[PDB]
Amino acid sequence: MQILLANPRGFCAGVDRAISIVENALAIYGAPIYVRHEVVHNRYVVDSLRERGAIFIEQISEVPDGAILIFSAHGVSQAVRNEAKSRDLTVFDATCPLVTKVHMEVARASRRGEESILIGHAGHPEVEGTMGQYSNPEGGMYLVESPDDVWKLTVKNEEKLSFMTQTTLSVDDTSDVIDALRKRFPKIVGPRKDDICYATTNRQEAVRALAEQAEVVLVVGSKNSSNSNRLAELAQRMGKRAFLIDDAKDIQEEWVKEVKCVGVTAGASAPDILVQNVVARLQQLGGGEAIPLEGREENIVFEVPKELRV
Ligand code: F3S
Repeated sequence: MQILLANPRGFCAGVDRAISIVENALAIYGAPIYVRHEVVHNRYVVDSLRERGAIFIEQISEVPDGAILIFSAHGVSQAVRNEAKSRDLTVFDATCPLVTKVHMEVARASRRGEESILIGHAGHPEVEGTMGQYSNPEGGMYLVESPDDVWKLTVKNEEKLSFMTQTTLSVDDTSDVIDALRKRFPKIVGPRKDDICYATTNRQEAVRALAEQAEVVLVVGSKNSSNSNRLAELAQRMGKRAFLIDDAKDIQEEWVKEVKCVGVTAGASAPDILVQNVVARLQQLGGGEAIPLEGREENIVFEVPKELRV
């Protein structure tokens, strides 16, 4: 049984930075370091930081005066950001720069009183944070998940309209939404394509390459990780058996079956130890040596703020 590894896979530049922000704050200030919601959507990473002294909280309310507070990679709304400002807290922001980039566009639209439409998934923290950059009653900020949502939408002035996207969306699905948007609203302004990040685009291209080769695809990642669910869905959609798994324990022999070729990838918040565990398990189920697939170069690094360098 052949074992293929997708490339690129696993940590993105934003996840690397967010984790180093927490790890360095712990090294500099000692435990506890308070983090608002999971720093990234991976339970292995979150468990490991919590063991080292990070306390993951829900509400700024729960953080005592004088503490160190960290915002997650997904970003926060202005309301949350202003609440922390009003408190006696030291805050470091681990929001990925490629999310902040979207936040800045939503803010510009807001000051102009022009309506904006965000393509994303309701309930996701990144969406709460991006929608929460808009604050002008004369304009409006609307969320759209699907092409139908686009045809349902009523807008005050379709001559002054723009859109933005969540970073971790299906590129193909998002294209379908954007098509509807530009047909339904011909004067809508946007990016050339979308706000889907390099890491998502690349990971979905790598899993498509993987899935054309493999009968079964295991994607390493947690259930609340949007980008990891998009990986599994992409492979599933090409008619392959895909499974989102947190670790090697989750692998069921029935999946490995009489499969001639199994592929493994990882979402942007999953550590590579976990894919190595998965390979070790697959080899004990008759897998051979792991063959890495060739991939697009990634060369982007985002640095920790200077106060947190170690
Ligand atoms: S928006 Fe940023 S945090 Fe990772 S998944 Fe994309 S590089």
